Amino acid sequence: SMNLERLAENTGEFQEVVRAFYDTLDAARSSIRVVRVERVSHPLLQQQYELYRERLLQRCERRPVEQVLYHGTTAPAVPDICAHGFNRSFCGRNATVYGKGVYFARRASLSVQDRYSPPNADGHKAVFVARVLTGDYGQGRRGLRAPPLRGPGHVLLRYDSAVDCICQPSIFVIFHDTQALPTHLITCEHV
Ligand SMILES: C[C@]1(c2nc3cccc(C(N)=O)c3[nH]2)CCCN1
Repeated sequence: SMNLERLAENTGEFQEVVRAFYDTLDAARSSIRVVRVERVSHPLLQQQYELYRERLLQRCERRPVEQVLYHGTTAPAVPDICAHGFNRSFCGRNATVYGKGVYFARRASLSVQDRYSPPNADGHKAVFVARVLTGDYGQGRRGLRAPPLRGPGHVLLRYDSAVDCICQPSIFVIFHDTQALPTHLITCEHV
């Protein structure tokens, strides 16, 4: 099993991944076309992620502890994410407004913007689909190196993730190597 393989279009899995992507494209639904879908395989990261998930299901209060989220990226960054997973140390110096972590969107309409998934010379855009252990979340801010502090009224000292808004979150920020698993890569383009 190779790290990146084309997903056959005669499968229920292909139809389900494409339907969830279109369901959260909002105003961009009629201007985006799917070119192909690929399955990501990283056996060591998947096994380490599943152990973290089991621990969170036993400890965490909020349900669900896991969410399916989107991550737009550049064409040259694709092989490194497939081979090693997501890495907060490569966040860069620009626009880390909710901390030095890896950023995920609840809605495909955010990650499909050219500022997050810029097209290559052939017009193709890269958007990963990932299983993310969001658990209990707190407010994100610039300079965070780990999730924010819980404060008084809690035994645990830090949250599991950071967000843009604590009431209706649209962006989640992750600060641990085994807390997000890339499962699919959607290649898309402007109609
Ligand atoms: C600009 C930055 C980023 N912010 C995002 C907010 C929502 C979605 C994504 C995404 N990639 O789909 C974001 N990426 C932060 C540090 C380097 N990437």
